[PDB]
Amino acid sequence: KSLEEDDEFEDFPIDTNIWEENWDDVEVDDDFTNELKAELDRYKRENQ
Amino acid sequence: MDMANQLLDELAHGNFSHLTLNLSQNGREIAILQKQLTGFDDKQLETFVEQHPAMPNDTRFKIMCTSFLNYARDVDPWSAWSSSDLIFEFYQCLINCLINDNAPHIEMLIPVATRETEFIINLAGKLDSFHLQLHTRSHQFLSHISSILSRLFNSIKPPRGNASSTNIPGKQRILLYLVNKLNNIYFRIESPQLCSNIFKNFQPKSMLAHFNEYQLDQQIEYRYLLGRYYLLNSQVHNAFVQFNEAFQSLLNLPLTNQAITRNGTRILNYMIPTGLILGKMVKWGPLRPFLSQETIDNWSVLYKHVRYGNIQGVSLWLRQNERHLCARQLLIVLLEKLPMVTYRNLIKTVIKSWTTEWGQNKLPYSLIERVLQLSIGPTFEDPGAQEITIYNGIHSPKNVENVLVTLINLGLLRANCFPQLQLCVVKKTTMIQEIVPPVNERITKMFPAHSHVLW
Amino acid sequence: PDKKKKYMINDAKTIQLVGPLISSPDNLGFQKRSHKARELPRFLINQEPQLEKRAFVQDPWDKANQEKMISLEESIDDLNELYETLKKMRNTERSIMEEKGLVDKADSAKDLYDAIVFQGTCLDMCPTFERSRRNVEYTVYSYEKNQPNDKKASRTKALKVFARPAAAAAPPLPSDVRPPHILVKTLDYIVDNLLTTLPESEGFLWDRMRSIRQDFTYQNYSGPEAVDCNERIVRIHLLILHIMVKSNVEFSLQQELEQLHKSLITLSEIYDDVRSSGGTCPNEAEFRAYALLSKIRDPQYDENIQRLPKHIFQDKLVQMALCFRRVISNSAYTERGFVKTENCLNFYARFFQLMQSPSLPLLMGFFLQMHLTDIRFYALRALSHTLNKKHKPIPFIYLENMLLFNNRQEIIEFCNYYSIEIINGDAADLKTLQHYSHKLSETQPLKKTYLTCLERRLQKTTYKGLING
Repeated sequence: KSLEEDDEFEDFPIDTNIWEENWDDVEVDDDFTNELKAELDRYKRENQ
Repeated sequence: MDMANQLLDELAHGNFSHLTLNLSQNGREIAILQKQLTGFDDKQLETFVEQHPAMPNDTRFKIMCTSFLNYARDVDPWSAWSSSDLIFEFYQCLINCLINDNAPHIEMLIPVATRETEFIINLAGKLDSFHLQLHTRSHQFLSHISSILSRLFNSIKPPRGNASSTNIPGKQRILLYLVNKLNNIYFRIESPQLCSNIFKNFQPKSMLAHFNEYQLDQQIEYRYLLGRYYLLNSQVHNAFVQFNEAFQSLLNLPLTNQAITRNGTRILNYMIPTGLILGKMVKWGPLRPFLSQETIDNWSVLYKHVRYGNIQGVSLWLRQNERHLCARQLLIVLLEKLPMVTYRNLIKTVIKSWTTEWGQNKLPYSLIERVLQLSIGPTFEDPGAQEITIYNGIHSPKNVENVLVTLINLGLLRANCFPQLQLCVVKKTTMIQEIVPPVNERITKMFPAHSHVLW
Repeated sequence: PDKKKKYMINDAKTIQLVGPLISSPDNLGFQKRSHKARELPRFLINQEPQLEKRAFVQDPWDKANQEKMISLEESIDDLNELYETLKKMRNTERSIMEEKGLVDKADSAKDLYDAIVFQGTCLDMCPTFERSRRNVEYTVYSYEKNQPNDKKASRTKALKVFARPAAAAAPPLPSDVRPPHILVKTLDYIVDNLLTTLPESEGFLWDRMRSIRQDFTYQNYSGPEAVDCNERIVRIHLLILHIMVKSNVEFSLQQELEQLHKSLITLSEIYDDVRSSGGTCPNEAEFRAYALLSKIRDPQYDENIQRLPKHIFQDKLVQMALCFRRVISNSAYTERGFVKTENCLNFYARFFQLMQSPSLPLLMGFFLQMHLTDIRFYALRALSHTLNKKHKPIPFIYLENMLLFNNRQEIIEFCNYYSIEIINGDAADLKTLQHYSHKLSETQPLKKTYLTCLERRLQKTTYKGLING
């Protein structure tokens, strides 16, 4: 159990793009973002 | 047949088939030896070695052979503790036979030393777990091993600038092996900063022109430990390039074993948060074989909170994940360095609809305070939060200017600020990236890391 | 030396618990042999400090001899005669206590395979011999005399000086070192009698508290008294930091902060050993928090705190200290040998909000006041980078509320120190700030300062109450 959860590498007998190119362009309407946009609307309407 | 005489014949000629502390390999031979050595005192064992015909005329080699006869004579296989003085004494004598680069049989001894090193490390952890019962301090055994391996490491010299041959002596072939064993020990005894000298002196001692000339498994583990060492010192980008290269190299290993999956998982546990601090988010595709769906879901929640500027969500996430994050030394660095990426994204959305869309150049502080009110949520001052916490005591909606000042100083927001007008002005443009540039490029330009390829 | 050889644990239940090397040795031809006991390997020697109280024991001759030195201190009215006769007695005493095995021979420092469990037997707050010496050397503080015009140090008031290597070439005798319960008694005396003499007694108390901690290390003692004494000494250091800065009395923050740090290191080590032994220390969390503030930008202390138990990590005091380490972090902090790190907060505004919280423990606040100037410099440095070239100077009223300066004179002196041009006598032209480091190359740091709100809180309590918790 300890050998599989420990941060130390396990021994074994010895014998590509992984990152989002950009996440600012890939915009997905989020719940928190919806409430934020709504707060921007409320602020825009209450202020000249 | 006199098996002690047979053993010494073998050892004198560099045949170390039976020179091992592992009784699951050595048992029957050692048992016969123990029976036959019974009755001979220490001076007699010493003399057997001293006068053996082919014995190399080397003080340390004879000390090692004698140490092994003592071990064989007195070993009590029923008690790892009782036998430990023989075991650790012999191991030290064995490594001492590698200190001189021209020691007898040193090349035959190198594989023995690595084999025995793995045995004694495992036995040291076993005995260290009983330190209270053994009246030893924490990590006393394994720390004694680190000292032995440290003296060996210091005895490995770099190549002569004009060496006569390409020969890789054994001490060089195990240089990285030794670096990793030693640094792993320093992590296990909870003194990772002792890695400093090891890391510092690794490349100067190496004879290989390129780091990539070592075994790829040893490269990956080295980058793993170096990345963790960097992250312990909060050098996020320096850590990232190591974790990122470690995983890339691992993806280039044939997944022959489950331990490779779990080693990749160990890298990702640090590469993910490290990259997030630097404004990078993974594509889960290449990571599916190394992460469970739940771990993906978990980091994806945090991704969502950071991505869209929800400070309260980040703090809630860290709070929920506090325990295992502390165990991997990840809580503080994330608590400290995730915010400004989250802030950047918060005001990113604000500036998008307010400036790019609605064409307003000026950002009144009052507006950003309202935005921060939504993003921060509760604070140590607010009701219902009587006691200060790392999750409610750092971020406050009142400190609008401060947030913007640091965003500008980190280069994440290009803006001028007017404290007596209580607003900050961005450039009047429809291109949001002109006001809020890509995070990663900014951070990495401000904090250039050392060459991802060490050499 | 030839101290009795030491042997490995051959206890049976221990051996059974640790287990064997392999499962069925008999299957491989092994026979259970009655191996003779072998001596403990050098690398398994345990020099861990004592963690538990031990009965005080004193050699009968040692006791009678110290009683004799006291009686001679009372009977020999002459000042130099006393010291000369006590010097003779000390010469006899050393060789005697050496022969008893109660002090290492001054001949040579010996291998730790044979170490003496040194027990201090001085029952005064200052050894009688030292009292007679410092009488001759005229290094007796007024605080150590019954009457001001006295020349002899008082047995009831004198406090042992921190032993310096210049003197004491040979190891200290038992009569030179106070046992743990007398060290507690001595600190009790400081807390009850001498705190109010600050700031004038700062050099005295600093040296004497150093000596208390030194006597514990002479005896290799990490027991409850050593924890309690180091804990309250740390608190006294923190109180001194404010008192000295508030009073403007010239002192060495350096030497105060060094010993404060060393005392916290000692405490961290004891807390660790106590945890390893299954014990606990009730105040640990408080002093882990202080330790987190001693090197506020050193990541090592964030490393160490993250591996402690949950109840320590989640203690409000540790949480507060962690908040401070976070708001103080700054990616532009500049100092030879400091590596800048990513995405720091530089939350100077939050820092000064927290410094004003009534939930901030006062002694913690005293520790954090050490960074007021640094935080203020990097606040203005950061703010100035956001101002366009033709932006007006920033009024002092604004920066005073933002950085919580005590008064107008302080912010003027601050700008003068960092060559920030002052316009109209009430405004700071931040663009004129040419420094990128709080530490100026060719001049000494700006004097330490304090916050009015923490001075006001101090005046509402007692020093004693703060030191006792």
